[PDB]
Amino acid sequence: PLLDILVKGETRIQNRVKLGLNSKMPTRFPPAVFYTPKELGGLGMISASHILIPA
Amino acid sequence: VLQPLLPRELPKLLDALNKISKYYPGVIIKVEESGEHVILGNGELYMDCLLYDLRASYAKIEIKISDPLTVFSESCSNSRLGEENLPGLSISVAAEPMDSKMIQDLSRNTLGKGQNCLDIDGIMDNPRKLSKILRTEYGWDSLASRNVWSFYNGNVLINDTLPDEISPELLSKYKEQIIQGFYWAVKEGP
Amino acid sequence: EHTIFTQLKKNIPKTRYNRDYMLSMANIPERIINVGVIGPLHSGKTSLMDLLVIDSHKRIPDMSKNVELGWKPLRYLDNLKQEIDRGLSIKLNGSTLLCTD
Amino acid sequence: SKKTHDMIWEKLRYILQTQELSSTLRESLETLFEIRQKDYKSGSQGLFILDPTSYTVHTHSYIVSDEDEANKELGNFEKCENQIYDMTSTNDVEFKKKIYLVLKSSLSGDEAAHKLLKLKIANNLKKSVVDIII
Amino acid sequence: GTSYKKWSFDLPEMSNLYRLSTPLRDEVTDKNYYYLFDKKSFFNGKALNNAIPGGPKFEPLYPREEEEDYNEFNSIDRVIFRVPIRSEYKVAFPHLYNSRPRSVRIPWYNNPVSCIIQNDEEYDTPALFFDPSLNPIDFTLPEDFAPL
Amino acid sequence: IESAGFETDLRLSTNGLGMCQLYFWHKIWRKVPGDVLDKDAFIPKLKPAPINSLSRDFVMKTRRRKG
Amino acid sequence: SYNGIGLKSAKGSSTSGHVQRSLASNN
RNA sequence: GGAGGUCAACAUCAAGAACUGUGGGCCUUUGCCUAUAGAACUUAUAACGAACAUGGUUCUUGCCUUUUACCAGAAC
Ligand SMILES: Nc1nc2c(ncn2[C@@H]2O[C@H](COP(=O)(O)OP(=O)(O)OP(=O)(O)O)[C@@H](O)[C@H]2O)c(=O)[nH]1
Repeated sequence: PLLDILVKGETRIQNRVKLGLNSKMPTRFPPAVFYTPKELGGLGMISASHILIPA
Repeated sequence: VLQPLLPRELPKLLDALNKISKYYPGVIIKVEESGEHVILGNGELYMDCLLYDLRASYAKIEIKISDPLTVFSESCSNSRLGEENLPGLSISVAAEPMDSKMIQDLSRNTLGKGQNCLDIDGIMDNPRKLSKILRTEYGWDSLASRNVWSFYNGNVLINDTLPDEISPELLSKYKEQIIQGFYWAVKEGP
Repeated sequence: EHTIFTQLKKNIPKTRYNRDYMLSMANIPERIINVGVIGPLHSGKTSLMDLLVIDSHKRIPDMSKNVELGWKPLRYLDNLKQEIDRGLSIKLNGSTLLCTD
Repeated sequence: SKKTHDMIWEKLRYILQTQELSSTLRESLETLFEIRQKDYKSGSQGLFILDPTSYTVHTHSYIVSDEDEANKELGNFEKCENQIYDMTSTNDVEFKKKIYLVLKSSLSGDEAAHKLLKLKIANNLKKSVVDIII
Repeated sequence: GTSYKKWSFDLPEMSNLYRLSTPLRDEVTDKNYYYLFDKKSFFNGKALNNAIPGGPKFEPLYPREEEEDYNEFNSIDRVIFRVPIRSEYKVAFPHLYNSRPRSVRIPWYNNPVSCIIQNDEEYDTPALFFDPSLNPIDFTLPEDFAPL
Repeated sequence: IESAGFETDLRLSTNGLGMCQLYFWHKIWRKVPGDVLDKDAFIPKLKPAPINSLSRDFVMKTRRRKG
Repeated sequence: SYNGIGLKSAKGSSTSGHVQRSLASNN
């Protein structure tokens, strides 16, 4: 359940940024936008939620 | 194996299993000391036709089901003591396999026409006749042929012992008591 | 829901062969024979019976223009709704009708 | 020559169904019949070591009722008065990433062993994939 | 007529149309092929929240499975594990391998296993022929008397 | 015991050509490969048990269901 | 096929719901 | 008088497997029993349509600043 809740949380924040502008388009928001460290001018958010979850 | 989902619906599930007993003749319904009901049927599709009528047509309840299972049976492949709980009696019973040909024949209930082995069901007819029947086909025992005692929902019995010679008067009183104590025994198993 | 059945006497299909003459034959023991039809799957047993009945009866209410014409076999004996859906025969069902040799 | 062959089969077929034959002979006969449905797929494998245009295709049109020559006499003796080496590891470095990234994702070790086994690495590299993991 | 409904055709014309339409209406012709794919199996898979390998996936229909009765009934101690029970069985015989099926339709079961044969290559082969595929298998009447 | 969903696998793998009918008539019964009393051989849960001992399995299971 | 694994459906999910068998754990 | 009409109006088209009319009998015409005449169209792996859209209300959900526009299952 903790892993499931991680996957919900991380997508919910990314959605926070996307709805913040106006798009859910994947093409506009490549993962470099969320995952580049702030020193290169991204959000630098730290992703624990990709994984693969044992089912 | 069945159990109703809501256990307060047990009185309803019984009314249907009495119906389903009627309508589908090849079904065998049982009840155990675990409370569950056992339904027996020829095969997959035949079970599937019950459980539709059971769930929908007859009993409107919803019921749990086991995984597909089978029925098993017990046998033996090759001294003795046994004792009463109020030990006045002590009984001693050996067991042996039956020759593959013998049960091969018993599996077919038959009236013994021609060279085919007569079924064990003919015990009402002369037992000495049966002693010839057994010894003719199989090379069956001479002493045990006349001593073959009774038959079952299954295999056969033999009385061989000195007390049968000692007190055939008193034992013949207890025989119809013993056969009651067999069906009761072999309808279940160890 | 359970079966497709005719519950009103006025709707029973009329029989050309005149039922009450059939009831006369019931007395003579040698006159009647009880014959069941058996065989493996989908050999035509139920659709065989379906020949005798339509030849026996003059009008049947359960004939669609489609099953009359050809395309879909009528199955009179497969009354149960399971058997209709399951595409199969479950419980045995017969009929009693007179026919000339 | 499908049709002539077909005709022969029909004649061959004719014998088996409506004729009496020796049991050993018939069973072999039937088996050929079985194969026709099968298609001979244990009878078309061999030493076709000339291309269909490299065999200069002198398809000799004999008939087995000619009277032919067979020149045994030519089997006598007689008396005839007549390229860049790569010192870069760039090929390898790309394959250290791939593993190391599969490895630095993946909670637990059983889901990082799913990924590696899902790549189907060649037996050549499987020696040197352990080198990276260590 | 001019109103242009109710068409009627002759045989060879239909032969021509069926001949032309092969790139489109070419398809399978046995009920048997469809098997689990027919509606009723899709309606089941929707009702039971399973999926055939190539079938569509819907929402549960009974999203609440979450109530639980903790009982000795189906315990692993008591189960004989000899077979997978792959989901195709749950759809194939929905009332047996399944438990609690609701809004389920009866699946139709079986067809005859069509042997139908036609050879599509030479139109000049006859209509009646023995296909390669098949297993190999005192008194007188008046003259002029013949078959009908 | 092995025949659960036997028919479908036959009809699925062969793409609807094929068929099966499973009957009991001959009433042939046959021994289970294990040894009905052994307290050891079995190896773990949630797999079909290894054929070396299947009889202790079926016994220890039916018994738990029965009592 | 859905053999008891995966999700009731991927809606509340946040994922695609793609289930794949594990190569590591078999024997 | 016949063959027709990308003409029109009216009637009818999801029901104890399921329609009407008639003669007689009980009731005293509804209803029940009985004999009989005629039943076009739509139906059994169920239906006017070998096809397939949208809306409303109420439930359970999904996105989640709020309404519109929406996610996707159910009943009506
Ligand atoms: N091609 C062909 N098909 C037929 C013929 N007769 C029957 N069938 C089909 O084969 C099937 C057999 O029809 P049924 O009468 O229902 O089969 P059955 O004898 O009732 O089978 P049971 O379920 O055992 O009662 C049906 O689906 C028919 O459509 C035939 O003469 N030719």
